[PDB]
Amino acid sequence: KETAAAKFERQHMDSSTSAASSSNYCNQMMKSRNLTKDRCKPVNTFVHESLADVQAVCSQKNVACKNGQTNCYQSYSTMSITDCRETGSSKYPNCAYKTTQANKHIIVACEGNPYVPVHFDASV
Ligand SMILES: [Cl-]
Ligand SMILES: [Cl-]
Ligand SMILES: [Cl-]
Repeated sequence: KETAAAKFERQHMDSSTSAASSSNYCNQMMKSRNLTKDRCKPVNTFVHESLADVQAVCSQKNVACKNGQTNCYQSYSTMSITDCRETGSSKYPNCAYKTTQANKHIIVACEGNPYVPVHFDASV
């Protein structure tokens, strides 16, 4: 039901904050974006830039995706991001996440018309 583009926005966009300020940021966002519903999503990255800046990456540096596909693009500049990763003590449904704030380049897979981000590959 959800389109691939809408799923990318829901799972990775957080333009309301400029950076994760507390170590509780991941637990609250993974829950409110509904990523801990049927299970604890193990890893998830949130980008704190406007949707227009993230969408613009689809017209930046064309690179290979880890999967070998070639519709991945690397942002020319670094972006504010938050890495959310389950801790060794996380147990559905008591999902526990480690919050790691950083500033790096993002790599995303783009598709469609319009040509927008549909998958978050990695950050460098
Ligand atoms: Cl859409
Ligand atoms: Cl939802
Ligand atoms: Cl991710």
